[PDB]
Formats: sequence, structure tokens, C-alpha cells
Amino acid sequence: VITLPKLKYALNALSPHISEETLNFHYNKHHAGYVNKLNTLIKDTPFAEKSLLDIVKESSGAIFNNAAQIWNHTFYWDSMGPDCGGEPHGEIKEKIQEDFGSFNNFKEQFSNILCGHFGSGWGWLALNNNNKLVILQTHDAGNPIKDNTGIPILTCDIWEHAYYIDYRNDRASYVKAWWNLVNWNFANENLKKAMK
Amino acid sequence: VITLPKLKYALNALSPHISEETLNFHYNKHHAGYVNKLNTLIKDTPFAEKSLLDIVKESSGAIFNNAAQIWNHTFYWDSMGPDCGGEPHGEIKEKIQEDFGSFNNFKEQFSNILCGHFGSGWGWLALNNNNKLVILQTHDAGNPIKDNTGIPILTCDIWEHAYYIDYRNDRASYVKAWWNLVNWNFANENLKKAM
Ligand SMILES: [Fe+2]
Ligand SMILES: [Fe+2]
Repeated sequence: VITLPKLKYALNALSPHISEETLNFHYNKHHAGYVNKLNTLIKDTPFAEKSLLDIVKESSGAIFNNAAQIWNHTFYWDSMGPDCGGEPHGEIKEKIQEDFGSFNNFKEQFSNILCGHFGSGWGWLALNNNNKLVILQTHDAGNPIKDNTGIPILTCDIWEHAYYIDYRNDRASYVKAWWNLVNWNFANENLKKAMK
Repeated sequence: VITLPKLKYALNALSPHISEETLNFHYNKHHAGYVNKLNTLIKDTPFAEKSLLDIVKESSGAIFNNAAQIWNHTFYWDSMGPDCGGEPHGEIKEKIQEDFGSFNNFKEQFSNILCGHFGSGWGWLALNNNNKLVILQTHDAGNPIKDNTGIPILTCDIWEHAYYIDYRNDRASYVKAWWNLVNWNFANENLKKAM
């Protein structure tokens, strides 16, 4: 059976940028719900004994939706953390200078994409298939692995449940606050894997 | 310029099934926001002096998303009311019995579709070209007028902002509560025109 990976931090660790209440609902209700539902759906299928990522890559319909959401949510929690945020460091800092000119330029363009997305979905920093960092947006449970558009480096959830408790309709303030939480160590891990 | 149609009732009129705070944000931020955005988008375009429905049918992209959300939201508010809900009455009760066998069959089927819908969207009761009632679901700002899948009779918003303040992740409880609000008089008006 598929399980829900632990958070690498306490439920209140992202506060006040993302509240304990939000993490509680988003992780213990939404994310946990996708795991429970996927297990239900893949019993008696060719997917029952495959990795989550193999299910993401091979499935469609409700199985894909729940599988990709589990995967996207885990990537999102790992894309954040306490005493993170601020300026990038290490290789991802260099790669952002190369591909966007500056971190501030990347930040402005990412915020613009995240705020302009219509409906539920995800913003991504990804390494494209030309070894260049790009910003992608996906709808609903979509992600760049399934789309073959790139290797995920970081993600920000912009489904309304990610922010509605703390920010209501004001997604721009959620995005502004999310920059205090970005885990550049996870981005560097992903960059290295992506470039090998 | 396109304007925001007035609610037929006060912001507290649907409580406690949908809170006054919810209606405040949903109407005065989201719905009003679609109006403001559309107006900026259609300035100096051919859409500038056309009706909302014309824009809904003929547009694409961000103009469509905003136009269709304005129309969908108005249809949603008008699909509810205070001291409404419960068992259907008049022509729509008779039509639901005919097309779904009973109100409870319809209620349960519609609830399953509203609860089952992945992502942002809408549930619809519509009339098809054979004068049969059908249940439809659309994604994001989509609606049956745009799709030619039928004439709208009632709608329920299942975007998370519709319910998150009152119910958080519990969409099922929102849907259950919504049955206490259904405006069967509006359904009857719409059925009559549609037939
Ligand atoms: Fe989420
Ligand atoms: Fe809405």
C-alpha cells in the first residue's frame, strides 16, 4: 500500500507564512485523503504494486489525479521549511543568475505566473530538456514529469485550499509569503539529480 | 461597461448553510473581481460593446474565463435563496420524477457528481434538445451554453472558495447544506423558458 511521507518539520514550522491550521488541513486532510483514495482505486489493477512515480507516468483518470496529487504534495512540502527562504545558495543560485539574470527577476516572473493562473494548479521551477531553468504552470494534478516538459526543482501549490484560510482570495500575499519558506537545499538536490 | 448584477437577497440570507462571510468574499471579491478584470480586458476590443452572453460564446482565454465566471456566479446566486430548498415543487418536481424517477434519486446522483468533481468547477441541472433533464459538470469557468450540452436550469459552484471558509475540505457537507438553499422557483422559471 501507498503511504503518506512524513513532513520534515512540525505543523507550525511554516508559521506565520503558512499557518499550523493550513498545514493541518492541507497535509492531514487533503494530502492524506489522496493517499487513502489512491489505495482504494489501485486495488485489483496493474498499478497495485508499482511505485507512485510509475503510477503517475502510466495512469490516467482518477488514478492519475490522486497519484499525481500525492507526488505533487510531497514535492511541495519538501520545497519548503523552517529557517529557509531568502536568497538561493549553491548551484541553484548560479543557475538562476545564468537563466533569469537575477533571483529578483526569477521571483517577479514566478509570482506573475502563479498569480495569473486560472483555476486549481501548480507553479514549477523546472529544468527543461535544453538544460535551462524555466517556470511552468500546470492545471489540477498535472506535472512536468507526466508532460515530459522538464525535471521539477521546486513547486508552489496554488489550489485555493493552499491559502484560503490564511489569505482568502489574496493569492498574491500567499505567494509573497511563500518566498520566506523556499528550501534551496531541496532545489540543489533536484538540480544535481537533473543534471546527472 | 459590464456590471455586477445585484443579489436578490441579503448577504446573510443563506446562513448558516453558507455564511455571510462566504457570500461577502465570494460576491464582493471574486465575483466583483471577474467584472473588473473583464472590463479591463475587453476595452478597445470588438467585445467592448457586446453582451456578457455574446462574450461567453464568442471569446476564448482570459476574456472567456472572466466573462463565463460572471455569468456562472449570477446563475449560482439566483439558483439559491432564503426559505427555499427542501422538496421541489411545480413543474420541476414533476420533470425530475419523470427524468430521474424520484427527487431522492436525482438528489443523490447530483450530490455524487458535485462531490466527485476533481479541481475547480460547476455542477449543472440542464435541459437537453430532447426536453430531458440532464446532470452536467464543467471544469473551471466552463458552462453548458458554451458547450451546447443544454439549457441551464440550476448550478452549484464547487470551486473551493465557495465553501472553504465554512466547511474547509468537507465538500460533502457543503453540498448537503446547498440542498437547503436550492431555489425551485428559479428552476421553474428556467424550465418554462427552456421547453
Ligand atoms: Fe494542495
Ligand atoms: Fe465561485
